[PDB]
Amino acid sequence: RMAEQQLYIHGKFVAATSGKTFETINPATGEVLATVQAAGREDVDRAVKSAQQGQKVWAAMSAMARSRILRKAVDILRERNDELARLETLDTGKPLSETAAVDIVTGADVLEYYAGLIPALEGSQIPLRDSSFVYTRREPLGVVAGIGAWNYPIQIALWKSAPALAAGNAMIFKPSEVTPLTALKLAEIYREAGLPDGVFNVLPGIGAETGQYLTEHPDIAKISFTGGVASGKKVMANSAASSLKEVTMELGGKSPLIIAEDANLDLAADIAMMANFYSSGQVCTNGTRVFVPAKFKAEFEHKILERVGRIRAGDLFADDTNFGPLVSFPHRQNVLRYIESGKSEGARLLCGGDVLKGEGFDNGAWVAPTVFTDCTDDMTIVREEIFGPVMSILSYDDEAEVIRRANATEYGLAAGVVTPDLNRAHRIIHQLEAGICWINSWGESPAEMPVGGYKHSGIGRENGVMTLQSYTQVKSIQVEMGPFQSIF
Amino acid sequence: RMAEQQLYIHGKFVAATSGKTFETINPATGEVLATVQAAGREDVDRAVKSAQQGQKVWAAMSAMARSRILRKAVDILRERNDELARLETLDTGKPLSETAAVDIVTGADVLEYYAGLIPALEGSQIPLRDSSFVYTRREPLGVVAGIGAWNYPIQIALWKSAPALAAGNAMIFKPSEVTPLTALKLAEIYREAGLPDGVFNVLPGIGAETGQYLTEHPDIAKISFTGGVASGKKVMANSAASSLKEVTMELGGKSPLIIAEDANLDLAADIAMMANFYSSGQVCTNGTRVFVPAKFKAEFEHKILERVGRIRAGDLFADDTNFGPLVSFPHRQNVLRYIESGKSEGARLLCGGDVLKGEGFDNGAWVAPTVFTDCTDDMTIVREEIFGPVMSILSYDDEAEVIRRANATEYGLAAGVVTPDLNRAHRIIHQLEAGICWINSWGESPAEMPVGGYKHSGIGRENGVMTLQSYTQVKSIQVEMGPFQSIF
Amino acid sequence: MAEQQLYIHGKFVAATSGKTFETINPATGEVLATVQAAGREDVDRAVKSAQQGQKVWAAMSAMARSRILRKAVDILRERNDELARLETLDTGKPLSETAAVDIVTGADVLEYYAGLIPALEGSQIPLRDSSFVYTRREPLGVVAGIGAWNYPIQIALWKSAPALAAGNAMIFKPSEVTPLTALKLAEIYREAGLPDGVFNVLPGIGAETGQYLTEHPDIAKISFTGGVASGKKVMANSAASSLKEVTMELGGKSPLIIAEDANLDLAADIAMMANFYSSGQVCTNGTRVFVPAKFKAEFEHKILERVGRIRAGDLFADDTNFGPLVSFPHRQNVLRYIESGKSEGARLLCGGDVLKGEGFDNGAWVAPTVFTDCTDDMTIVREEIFGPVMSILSYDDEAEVIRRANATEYGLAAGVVTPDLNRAHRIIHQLEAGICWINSWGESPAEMPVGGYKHSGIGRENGVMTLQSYTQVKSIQVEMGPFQSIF
Amino acid sequence: RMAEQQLYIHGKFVAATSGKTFETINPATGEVLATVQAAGREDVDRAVKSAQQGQKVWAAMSAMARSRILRKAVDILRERNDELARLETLDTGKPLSETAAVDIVTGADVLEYYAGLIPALEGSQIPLRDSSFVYTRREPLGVVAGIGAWNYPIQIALWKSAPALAAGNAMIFKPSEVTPLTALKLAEIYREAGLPDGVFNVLPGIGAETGQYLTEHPDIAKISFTGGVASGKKVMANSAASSLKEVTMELGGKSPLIIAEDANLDLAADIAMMANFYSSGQVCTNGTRVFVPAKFKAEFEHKILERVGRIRAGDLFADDTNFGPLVSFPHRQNVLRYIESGKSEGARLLCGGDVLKGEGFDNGAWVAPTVFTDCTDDMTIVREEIFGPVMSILSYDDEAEVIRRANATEYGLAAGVVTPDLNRAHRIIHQLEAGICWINSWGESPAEMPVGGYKHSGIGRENGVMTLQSYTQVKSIQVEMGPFQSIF
Ligand SMILES: CC(C)(COP(=O)(O)OP(=O)(O)OC[C@H]1O[C@@H](n2cnc3c(N)ncnc32)[C@H](O)[C@@H]1OP(=O)(O)O)[C@@H](O)C(=O)NCCC(=O)NCCS
Ligand SMILES: CC(C)(COP(=O)(O)OP(=O)(O)OC[C@H]1O[C@@H](n2cnc3c(N)ncnc32)[C@H](O)[C@@H]1OP(=O)(O)O)[C@@H](O)C(=O)NCCC(=O)NCCS
Ligand SMILES: [Cl-]
Repeated sequence: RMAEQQLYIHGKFVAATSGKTFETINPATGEVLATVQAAGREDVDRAVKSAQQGQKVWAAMSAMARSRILRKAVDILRERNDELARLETLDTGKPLSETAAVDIVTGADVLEYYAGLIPALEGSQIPLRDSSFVYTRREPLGVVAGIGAWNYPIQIALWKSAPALAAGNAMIFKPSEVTPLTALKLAEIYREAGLPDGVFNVLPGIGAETGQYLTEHPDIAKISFTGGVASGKKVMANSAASSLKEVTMELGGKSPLIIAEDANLDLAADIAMMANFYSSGQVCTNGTRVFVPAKFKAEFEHKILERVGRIRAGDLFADDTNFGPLVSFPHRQNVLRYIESGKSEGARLLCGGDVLKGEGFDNGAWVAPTVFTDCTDDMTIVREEIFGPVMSILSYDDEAEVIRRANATEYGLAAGVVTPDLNRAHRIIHQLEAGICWINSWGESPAEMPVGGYKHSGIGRENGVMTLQSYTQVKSIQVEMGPFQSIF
Repeated sequence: RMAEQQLYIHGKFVAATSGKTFETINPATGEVLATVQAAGREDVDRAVKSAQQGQKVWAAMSAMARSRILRKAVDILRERNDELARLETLDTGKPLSETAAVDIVTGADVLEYYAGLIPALEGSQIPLRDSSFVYTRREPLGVVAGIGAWNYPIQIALWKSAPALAAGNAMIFKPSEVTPLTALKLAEIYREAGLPDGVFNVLPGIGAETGQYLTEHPDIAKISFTGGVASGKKVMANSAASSLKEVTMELGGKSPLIIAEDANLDLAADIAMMANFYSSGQVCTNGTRVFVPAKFKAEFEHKILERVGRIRAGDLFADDTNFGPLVSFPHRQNVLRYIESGKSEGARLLCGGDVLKGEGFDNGAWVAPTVFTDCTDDMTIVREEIFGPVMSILSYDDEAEVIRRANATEYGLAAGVVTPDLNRAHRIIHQLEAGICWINSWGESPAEMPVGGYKHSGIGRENGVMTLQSYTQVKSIQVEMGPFQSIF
Repeated sequence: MAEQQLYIHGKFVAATSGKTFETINPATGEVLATVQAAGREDVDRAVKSAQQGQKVWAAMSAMARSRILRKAVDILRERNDELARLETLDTGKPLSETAAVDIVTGADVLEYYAGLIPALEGSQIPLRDSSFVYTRREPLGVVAGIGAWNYPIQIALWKSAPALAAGNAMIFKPSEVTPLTALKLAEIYREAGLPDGVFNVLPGIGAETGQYLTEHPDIAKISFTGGVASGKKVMANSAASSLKEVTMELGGKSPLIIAEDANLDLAADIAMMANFYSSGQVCTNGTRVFVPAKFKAEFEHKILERVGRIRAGDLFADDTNFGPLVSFPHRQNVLRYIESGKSEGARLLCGGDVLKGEGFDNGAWVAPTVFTDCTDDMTIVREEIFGPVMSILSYDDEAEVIRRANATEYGLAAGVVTPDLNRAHRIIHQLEAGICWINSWGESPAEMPVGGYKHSGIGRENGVMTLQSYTQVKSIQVEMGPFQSIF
Repeated sequence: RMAEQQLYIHGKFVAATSGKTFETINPATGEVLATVQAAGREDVDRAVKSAQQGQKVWAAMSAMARSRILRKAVDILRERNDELARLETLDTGKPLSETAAVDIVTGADVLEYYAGLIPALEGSQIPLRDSSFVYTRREPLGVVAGIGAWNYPIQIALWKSAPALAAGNAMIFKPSEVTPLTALKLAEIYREAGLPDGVFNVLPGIGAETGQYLTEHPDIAKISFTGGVASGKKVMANSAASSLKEVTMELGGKSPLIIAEDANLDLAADIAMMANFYSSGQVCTNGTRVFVPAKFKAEFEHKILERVGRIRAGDLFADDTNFGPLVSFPHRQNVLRYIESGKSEGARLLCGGDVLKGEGFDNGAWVAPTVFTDCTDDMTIVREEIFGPVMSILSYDDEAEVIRRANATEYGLAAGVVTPDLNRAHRIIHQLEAGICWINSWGESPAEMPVGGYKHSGIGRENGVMTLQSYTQVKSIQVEMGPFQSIF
C-alpha cells in the first residue's frame, strides 16, 4: 500500500480536514492499492478559494502564454506515458496494451489540440447603425468542477480540464472513488508545466459527499459530469437547486451497430468485436446492440465465435494480453446479474456467461467475453446498459425496421453502420438519433470531433472547437454614441 | 368580455380534456377578460404527439421554404401590430405607448432575423487523413417547450419560438396564466402563414400543473423558461429528474448602473429613469442599483425627483400615458412589502412609496414610482429583485470600490456605465459580471445580440446566431474509407 | 423594340458615347434592339452616381437592406415568365429552360443573401486587460460586375446580390450579345426600393465599356465571368490601373468520370445533362466523359438513344429542349472545333453539322455532336468549345483516370458516377476542381461556394464566403494602457 | 566576410545555374557583407519541382504532425533570436535595439499562432434535402511563392511562410536583393525542425529575373508580394497574364495620424515619434501625415522637436542606439530628392533635411530625422510615400475636414486617432478608409489581427484566422443520393 494519498490544493498536496478515507483496490488481485483522503465540505470551500485566486492570474496572462504552459504539460505527458499507463492499469484493470497506447495518448491529444486553439478564441462585432455598435467577449466562467468516471480516469480528466483551462477557467476535479490515483499525478504534472497554483485542484472523495459538495457550492459556475444516467439526473438536479450552474453530462448508452445486407461479414464481425470487448466492455460508446440481417445471422454468429476465441486474457502487463478484469468486484456482480437476466428471459448464450477461473484469475474480477443471440427489443440486456463484456445480437429483415428499432430507446450516445454503399451509409446515419456515428468503423474520437449524447445519454458535448466555446460565457456590450432618449 | 379561450393543438382550437379553467383579469379595471381552458396531462401528451408529426413535415421542407413561411408570419405581425398591442395592454396593464412600439415590433424583429438565417445553418467537415474524414450535422432537437412570463407575453413567445422553429423544431408554448391571450393569437398567425399543423401548439394553464407536465414529459427534448430565479430552479431540477432535457433559463437580476465621475448628470438621470420605470418596473434587465459618485449624489437626486414628477399614469390607451399598474394585486402586494422593508431598514424615501388612489386607479394594482436613496449593500431592497418601480440610489467613492459592489451579488443579468471617457467605459464594462452590458444607454436588445445572465440570472442565451445553433444538436459522422483493423 | 438606353441613378439615360450596337435574335437573325453603348464619360457618371447611392444604402439598417432585396425577389418571381421570354429572345435558350432556371436560381441567390445581411459580423480579440482589437466588415464601396452572355439575368443576380447585400453599389456591364434582361433587373431593383445609384447598368462593348470599368480609379473590385483568355486580360488591366480586388468565374474542360460499377443509364443521363443543356453553353459542362473501356460500346449506344430524343424547334414551345447558339459568330467558332475533331482522328458518333430546314435556316443552330475514340492530345479534348460537343474517352484504371482528369490548366468542375461509398469520396478528394458532383451534375445551390482551380477562376461565388469577399476587413486596436515611446 | 551564399532547394544549399551573382552591402559601412548567387529560370523550375514533391509529403501528414514541426521551428527561432537579430542588423542597418526585440520575436509569434490553428482548419456541411447534402474541403493551393521586401526581411518571410505552410502548401520564397541573408537561415531552421525537403525553398535574386520568373511560372498557384505600390501593379499583372494566379499584396501607404482637440499633446507627440522614426522611417504603416488642430500646432511642434533631439544615432549594436542608417545608398538618394521637394515647394523645415556626416556616419546611408510643418495637401511629400524619416505636420480646423483630408488619397494602409473621448475615437475611426487603425497607439500588429490595405495599399490580408483560410482553396462537393432526372 502506498502512502496515504492527500488532496491537491493550490499547487501542493495537503491533508484533508474531513477525517475520512477510502481505499482503491487492484481489480486483478483484490489488494489495496492505496488509502485515499476524502475532501470534506471545508476542504471544498478551501479548494474553491484557491481556484478563484489562480483563475485570476491565469486569465490575466496572454493567450499564447497559456498555450505554452499547456503545451509543456503535453510534453511531460508524452514523456511519462508508460509510467502513467502502468499506474492506470493497476487502478482500472485495463491491459497495458490499451493504457499505454490510448489513455494518456488521447488525453494528451485533446490537451495539445486546445493549447493551440486558445489564440483563436474570439468574440464578435455587430454594427447596428453609424452611431452604435455591439461587440461580444467570450469570458471565462470562473471556477468550474469536473467529476470523473472510472473507465478512462486520466483521459476523462484531460478531456474536461483541457478545454476548461484553455478557456481561462480554473477547474476543481473530483476523480471517481474507484480510480483516484492518476488524477493526482496529473495535478503535479500541470504544476510542473507552470500552471498557476489553484487552477487545477484535485479532490478525491465519494459522490454522496465530495461530489455533492461541489455541485452545491455557490461559487462554482459549471459542473461537467461523466457517469451513469441515474447519477447524472441527481447531479444535474442538485446543481440547479443550489446555484443554477451550467451543466455538461456525458452518460452511458445502448448504441446500435447496424450491419447492412450488403456488408462484408468479416469486416462487420471485426467492428462488432471492437465495439464490445475493448476495455472489457467498459466503454460508454460501445455498440452493444448488433443488428444483423436474418439471412446473415448464422454466418455472423460463427464469425463472432471464432474471434471471441482469439481473445487473450492474462497478466495485464504482458504484451499479448488484450482483455482485462472489470474495474471492481461490485461491478462484476452487477454484470453477472445482467447475464443471469439474459438467461432467465430466454436469450441464447452463444459464448461466455461466467467468471474466469484458474491460477491468475481467481483473485481478479474477471468476466468471460459474453455473447447473447436471438435477442429481442424488450429484453433487459437489450434495453439497459450493462457496461460489461456482453454483446447482444438482434436479427432484422428490412432497413426501415432496423432504423425504428435502433432509435426506439431513451439512450442516444453512439451508433454505426457497416455498408459499402454510398447512399445507404449516409441515408441510414442521417436517420439515427445519436451524437456519435461511425461508418465502417468504431471507436475513434478525434480531438476535433464533438462527442456527446442525444436524449438521456447527455447534455452538451466534449471535444471540438465548440467545447472550448462552451467553457466561456458570452458578454454582449453595446456602445451607444448617440444621444440617449428617455420617454420620461 | 371575449369568447372562451381554448387550447391550440394541431392547427386548430380544441377543448381541454382536463375539465379545468381559469380567468385572466384586466389589471387596469379588474374585469374578467376571458375564461381560459387549462391543459391537463392528457392534453400535453396530445400536444406532444401533434408536435412530433408536425416537426417531421417541417424539418423535411427546404431551408428557404421554412424561411418564407416565417417571413409571412412576420408580415402578418407587422400589419396587426396595433391590434395585438392593444390586446397585450388589456392583458398586462402596460401602456399602449409601450406595447405598440416595442412588444410586437421587437418580437417580430427576432422572427424576421432568424427567418433569414435558416439557410446559413451549417455543419462542419474535418479531414483526418486521406482515408477518413468527419462531417457534422446540426439536427433539430425534435419537440421543445417554451414557458413564458407575463411581463412581455408575445415578445417572449416570439423570442423562444422563432429560433426553435427556424432550427427545424416544433415548439409547445405555455404562456403565463396571467397573460395567455396574445400567445393564442400568435398560434393562429403562424398557421395563417403556412406553418404546418402541430409545429406551434399553445397550452394555457397553471405553472403547478401544465408547466410541470411539460417539464416531465419523456418526449420533449428541451425546455426554455423565462421567469423568476426561484421558479427557475424548480423547472431546471424537474427537467433533469424526468428525462435529462436541455435547458435554457432567462431569470431576473439586480443589475447595476454605474454613473462615472465625468458623466453628464442629465444623461445619467435619463438612463436611470428608463432603467427603472419602463413597463412600471416589471423588467428583468432593469438597472435597480444606481451607483452615483458621492460628490454628485445630491444633484443626481434632484434630477431624479424632477423626472419622476413627469411620469404620467392614466388611461392606458392615451398617447401621453407612460406608466401603468402592476400586473396583479398579489404582485403589487409584494412590491409594497419591499417598500416597507426599505423604510424600516433606514433607507431614505426620496419619492413615491404608496398605492395610487382615486377615480381610474382604485380598480387597478397601481403603485407610485418610488426612489430610495442613502442605500447600503446589506438592505433587502438592494439585494433582492423587486420587479416593481423601485430605484435604489447608492453612493461610491472610487472605481475599484464600485466594481466590487456591482459584482457582489448572486444575480448577473445586465449592467451599464455612463461615462464619455473611452478607457473608463471599456475598462469598467470588461470587469462587470453580467451578460448584457450597456454603455451610455439602457434596454436595447437587438436581434443580433446574444442576451442572458451570469450566475443565478440564467442558463444559456437568447437571440444572436448562437441561439439558432443552441436549438440544434450536433451529430458527428466519421467516414472511414480505410480497412478497419481489430486487435482481436 | 424601343432603343435601349443606359441605366444610371434610377432612370434610363442617353449614352454620351454617340455609339450604339445591335443585339441579334439567334433564332431568326433579326435585330432585336439597338442599344446605346457607355463611353468613358458614362462610366464616370455611373461611378459618381454609385458613390452617392452607396452611402445612402450603407447607412440603412441591415434589416432595411434585407427587406428591399426580398421585395426585389417577390417582383422577380411574379415576372418570371415575362423575364424568361425576353431572355429566350436574346439568348436562344428554350423557354423550357429560361422560365424554370434562369430567373428562379438567380432569385434564389438574391433571396439567400437578403437573409444573411444581419448575420454579417466582425470579430473581437482580447490582447490583455488594457487592450483589445475589434474588426469591421466594411463595404468595398463601388464594385463592378461584367457578365457573360449564356446566363444574362442569373449572372447579374449572382454578382449583384452579394455585392448589394454587403452594402456596396454595383455597376453592371452585361455582355453586348445579351444586354436586355440586365436593364429590366435595374428597373425591378428600383421598384423594390433600392436607392438610386446602387445598381447601374452600362451596356456596351467589352473593348470599351468593360475596359473603362477595369481602369476607373474609384472602383474597388471587378467581378468577371467569361472565357479564360478574356479573364487574364481583365485581371491584368484591373491590376495595372488601380490595384482592384478581383473575382473571376471562367471556363473549364470539366471531367465526368464513370466508374466501373456505375449504372450506365444513370451515367448516360448525367452525361447528357452535363453536355447539352443550354445547347452546351455552360461553363461547368462535363465535356470530357471518361468511360471504362469495357463499358464504352454500351455507353455510346445509350448516349445515341438519348441524343435522338433531343427536340429542337420553336423556342417558345413546351416540348422544345434544345436551342440555337447565342450568335452566328459563336457558331463559326464551334464549327471550327468540330472540324478539328474530324481532322484529328476522333470518331463522329452523331451530329457534327448545322441544322437545316424551315425554322432552322435562319437560326444559329448546331446539331448535338458527340465524338468518341478521343485521345488527350486532341484540340476538341483540350480546349473549351462552349458548344454542344461531347468527347468520350476510354480508360482502364482508377489512377489513370484521375491523372488524366487532372492533366489540364482548367479547374472548374468535375464529377464521378459510382454507388460505392469509398470510391465516390476517394476519387472526388483527388480531383483538382472547385465544384464536384457525385451521381449528379449541374446543381448550384445558393449555399454552395462555386469557382475554379488553376486557370478556371479566382475567388468564389455563392455561399456565406462570397458575402464576406464583398466586404473588406478593418482591424481596430483600442489601447487603454499608457503608450510607451523609445524616443 | 561570409561565405558565398547559395540557393536553398530541397533541404540543402545548392549552386545556382544562372552564372550570376550579386552583393549585399552593410549599410553602416558600405562594405560587402556577402556575394549571393542569383536564381535563373532553370533554378526556378527546379525549385518548383522540389516544392511539388515536398508539398505532397507535407499535406499527407496529419494536422497535428504539421503543427508540431512548426512549433519546433518556433523554439529554434526563440533560442537563436539574438544571433538572427545581429545578422538582420548587419543586412538592413536597423538598430539591434529593434531587431532583437521585434523582428524575430513577432515573426515567430505569427508562426507559433498558425501552428496551433492547423487542427481548426475546417470545411463545412450543408444539408439540401433528405436525399442530398453538400460538404466542402479547404484544400492546399499547392506551391505558392512569397516575394519579400527589405525593411523586415525575416519577419516578412515568417508572415508569408507560416500561414502558407500551416495550410498545407509549399512556399518558394524570394527575399529582397538588398537583404537576402536571414531568409536563408530560416530555411535551415525549418529543416532542422523537421520540415520536409522542398516545402520551404529560398531563391535569392533580382526582381526583374528571379521575381518575374516566379510570377510567370505555370505551376505556382498563388503569389504573395510585399513591396512598393508601383512594383505591386507589375507583379499582379504578370501573375494574371501567365496562369491567373491568386494574389496577395502588402504595399506602402501615406497613413494619417489624427490628433484630436482633446488629446494630451505629450501622448500625441510620443505616438507621432513612434509612427515616423522607427526603423528610420522605413515602415509601410508609418503615420507620415500628422494632422494637428490649428490651436495646438505650435505646442505640438515644440514637443516633437524636443523628442527628435533625444534620438540616438550611432553604433547599431549599442543598447542606447535607437536610430540607424537607411537600407542602401540608392534609397537614401530617393529620400533626399523628396526632402528637397519639400523645401522647394514651400514646406517649412523644422529639423533635419540632410545626411549625417562625421566619423561613424560618412560611410553609412544616414539621413537625419526630418520634420516639415505648414504642409498642404498638394505637396509631393504629403502625397507620396517617402519610406524615410520624414514627418509632415498638417493643421486642421474641424473633424469633418480632417476626415475628408485623411481619406483623400489613393493609399489605404493604416490610420490612427489620439483622443480620450469614447464617441470621438470610434466615430472617427469608423469613417477612415484604411485596413489597420490604431486608437491611442501605433505600430502593434498582433498575430490574431488581420492587417492589409484599402485601395492602392493592398489586396488581401496577412495574420488572423482569415489568412490561414486564404492559403487554401474551397472544393464544394454535392452528394446526390436521390434518382437523377434528365430532361433528355
Ligand atoms: C461502480 C459502479 C456502481 C458505478 O458507480 P456509481 O456509484 O453508480 O456512480 P456513477 O458511475 O453512476 O457516477 C460516476 C461518478 O459520479 C459521482 N457521483 C455519484 N453520485 C453523486 C452525487 N450524488 N453527487 C455528486 N457526484 C456523484 C461519483 O464521483 C461517481 O464516481 P464512481 O463511479 O466512483 O461512483 C458500477 O458498478 C456501475 O454501475 N457502472 C456501470 C456504468 C455506470 O453507472 N457509470 C459508469 C460510466 S457510464
Ligand atoms: C483577351 C482575348 C484573347 C479574349 O479572347 P476572346 O474571348 O476570343 O475574345 P472576345 O473579344 O470574344 O472576348 C470575350 C468577351 O470579353 C469581352 N472583353 C474583351 N476585352 C475586354 C476588356 N478589355 N475588358 C472587358 N471585357 C472585355 C468581350 O466584349 C466579350 O464579351 P462577350 O463576348 O461576353 O460579349 C482578346 O480579347 C484579345 O485581346 N486578343 C489579343 C490577344 C490574343 O488574341 N491572344 C494571344 C495568343 S498568343
Ligand atoms: Cl551571434
